[PDB]
Amino acid sequence: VENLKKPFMPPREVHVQVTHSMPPQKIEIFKSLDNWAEENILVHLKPVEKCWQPQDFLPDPASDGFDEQVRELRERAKEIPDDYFVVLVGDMITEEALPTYQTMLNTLDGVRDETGASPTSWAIWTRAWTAEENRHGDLLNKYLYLSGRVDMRQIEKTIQYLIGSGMDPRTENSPYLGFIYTSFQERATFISHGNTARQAKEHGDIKLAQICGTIAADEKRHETAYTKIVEKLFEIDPDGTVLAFADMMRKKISMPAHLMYDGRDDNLFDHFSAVAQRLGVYTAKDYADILEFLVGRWKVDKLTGLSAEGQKAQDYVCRLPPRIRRLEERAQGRAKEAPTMPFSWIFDRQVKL
Amino acid sequence: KPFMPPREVHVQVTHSMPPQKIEIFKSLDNWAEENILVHLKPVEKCWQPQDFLPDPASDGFDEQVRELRERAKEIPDDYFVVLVGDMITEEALPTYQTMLNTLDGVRDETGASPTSWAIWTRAWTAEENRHGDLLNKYLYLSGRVDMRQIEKTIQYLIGSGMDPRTENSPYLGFIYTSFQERATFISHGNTARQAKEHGDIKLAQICGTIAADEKRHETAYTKIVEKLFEIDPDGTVLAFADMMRKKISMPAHLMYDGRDDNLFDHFSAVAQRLGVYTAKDYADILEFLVGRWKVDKLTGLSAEGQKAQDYVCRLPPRIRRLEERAQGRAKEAPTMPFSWIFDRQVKL
Amino acid sequence: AKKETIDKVSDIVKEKLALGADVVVTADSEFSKLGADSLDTVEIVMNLEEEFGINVDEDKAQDISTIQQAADVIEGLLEKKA
Amino acid sequence: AKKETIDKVSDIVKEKLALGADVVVTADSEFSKLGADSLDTVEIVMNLEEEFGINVDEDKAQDISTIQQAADVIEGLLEKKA
Ligand SMILES: C[As](C)(=O)[O-]
Ligand SMILES: C[As](C)(=O)[O-]
Ligand SMILES: [Ca+2]
Ligand SMILES: [Ca+2]
Ligand SMILES: [Fe+3]
Ligand SMILES: [Fe+3]
Ligand SMILES: [Fe+3]
Ligand SMILES: [Fe+3]
Repeated sequence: VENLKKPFMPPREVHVQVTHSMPPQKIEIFKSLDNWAEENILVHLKPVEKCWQPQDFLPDPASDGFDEQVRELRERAKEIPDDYFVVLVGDMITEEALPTYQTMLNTLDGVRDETGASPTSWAIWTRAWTAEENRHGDLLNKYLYLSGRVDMRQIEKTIQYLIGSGMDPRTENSPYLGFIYTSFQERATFISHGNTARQAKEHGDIKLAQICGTIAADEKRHETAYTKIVEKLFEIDPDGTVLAFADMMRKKISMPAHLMYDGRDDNLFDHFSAVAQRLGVYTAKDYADILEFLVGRWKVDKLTGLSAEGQKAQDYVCRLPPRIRRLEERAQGRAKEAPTMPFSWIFDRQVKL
Repeated sequence: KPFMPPREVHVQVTHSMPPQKIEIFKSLDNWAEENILVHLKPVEKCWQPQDFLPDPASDGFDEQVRELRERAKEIPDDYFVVLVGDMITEEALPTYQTMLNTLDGVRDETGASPTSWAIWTRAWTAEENRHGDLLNKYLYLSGRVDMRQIEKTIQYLIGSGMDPRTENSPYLGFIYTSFQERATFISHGNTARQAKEHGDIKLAQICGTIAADEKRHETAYTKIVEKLFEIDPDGTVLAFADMMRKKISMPAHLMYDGRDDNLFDHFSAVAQRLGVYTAKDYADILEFLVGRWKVDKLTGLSAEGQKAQDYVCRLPPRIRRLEERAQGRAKEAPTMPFSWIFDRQVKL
Repeated sequence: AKKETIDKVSDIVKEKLALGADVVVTADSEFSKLGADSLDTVEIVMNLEEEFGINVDEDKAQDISTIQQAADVIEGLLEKKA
Repeated sequence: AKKETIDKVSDIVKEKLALGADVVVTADSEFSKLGADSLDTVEIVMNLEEEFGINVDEDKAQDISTIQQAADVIEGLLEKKA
């Protein structure tokens, strides 16, 4: 109240926050499916004992070889162009804001972890999932540190700004909206890390290619389990699910790290994205293929017996992929010469947007 | 299950707070902005892990790490166990935010809720993340510890979660946190003051800095609870007593490395022995609060409100005697291997 | 405003906005009036570019509120090309 | 089991758990039943040791069901040093 604009302000969400859009009756659906999740969802979790750990991919600080191991890591990192590192630091920062995602999963009405150690299949999933995601953060973090190619202080400040900021995926406490969102979101990071892996490989760092390729392996596993929940919701509530699916796409999947701030760049996310767009790490063309994949995966085209505006919603979703791809192709034609810009993550060295 | 973590051993209670009282917190939204959020350090003025570690961007990096490792040689393993112990606790941060968000009146409803509580929770979580990252990178660089094992122990803990038994009551929760945050203040005060004696004044700074942060958080939590005593002197006392009967179960208490079944207890025992965090401290933490909130001076409590207040006040000296006794009858401590330090052994 | 551009616009507005030939259209009907989201606004111009062999620049695209305001910008770019 | 042993044990449990002499305490009466938590129980034992000048290892402190069970073990510890 009685306010102004402060000197170092992060970007806030620019829309009225909607909560509990899902009709409270439907919470039951998820209580009934508790035993189903144990059987079909939790099996997508990799038993902790068989999991990889950051240490597996980084220099071993316990052995004599440590000094050379780091030294090589740094030498191969010399050859990686800055514009790539921007996109890498971009993932590292996204990933490191993990507390938020767990926190967001725990906003979802039917599946939220009621106590922080709730023995429900959803709370078991959420916590176990969060545990697997923490490793992405830690590993990119330590690697980005050892490289010495990036201003670690600035990156860390950017993380603090992002965890403070939070995010609103506009999932409105509806597990329909949330799990559809996550289904999508988790695939984006699959395609995202697939490319970054496949690109580091070409830049001659097959150790870093493995690093990204491994995260991708994990992300597919999560993607599987999320699409699998939502598939069930189409099978049980074909109307509500479609309507929600459509609702999400209209809002557009706002990427979880979209309120990124370093205290210097006011549209830091857009600039980061633009570079990932240009490097072909995650394009608008992909956003389409991600959407289209889901429409095939969940068989949205083959759904029967929807309501009056259930059909309107279904039709909307199916024709959306080719629609974006055209609008996309157009933008590339009319697209102006990309400017060069400094990034505080790389000591203000410049890259192309 | 061949590899099972320790689960919480008590029926989970939820929403013990009467739903009417959610209002109290809505009414105090604008109060929190004025008295609580000011205990947040503006992001621009905050320290960052990088400030304390070797600068990878400069030529001096090679020597910087090399010294870090040379000073780390002199630090006895039993200390490293207690250090790794903190690092693991701190790294399980997602849980604490997730727990703060279980609290009825103050939970972040959307993940970006502009309420003073959700602003606090998120901003607080952001400051805590730095503790994790910093100890993590340092424990890595030292090369004194099996980083694979530590990381596995973290996954096991974040999977496991925790139940502080706060039952979605912000009374219970903020009292818990008030307590919990001070423990880590005394905890890191000692580890800092001890590393200083072991001749690593860079690592002493590292711990002393976390302590500076923890005090600020402790200030803001005691300050909420202070308000609840001023507004609901009965409910708050009753809750305060309720917590202490349950005993503040430390957030990292379901710790598991896939080898040690009572890993937490063994870890604690070593901190107990090193005098980093003793049973005597738990007493002084409780006693501090009883003085802070003026529980002794409260007026007009109910029939079992008084029973509750009296219980809390006499609890500190009561523990300290039970404590002193245990030390006398205490048997010779055994030696034990720790997977965090490549199974090298320390005394419990 | 010649009745060969107003003719060819009608067909594209109808075929895009999923309105049957029964809904009567004049040169002053707005796009918001006829029920369309923001994405359609460009998509309608998208067709006209492929159905007239001319490209309207991103700049002069947004000024459009009705059919006349649109079918007018086609007249000009066919005059300095054809 | 003997009167003088039970005497001080009855008295110590009273004085600890704040009860008047009008409150009944038999040999067979239990600890939890008289309203004691696991903490009052260890404190009661700690008083006994200071009152009798002999002490109990905690590996016999869990069998403590009743005043009888507790006054029984004191008569075996005093038949050791005395
Ligand atoms: C933790 As994520 C947003 O990469 O699925
Ligand atoms: C985030 As903490 C366990 O240091 O209060
Ligand atoms: Ca992390
Ligand atoms: Ca961390
Ligand atoms: Fe991830
Ligand atoms: Fe993920
Ligand atoms: Fe902390
Ligand atoms: Fe803390």
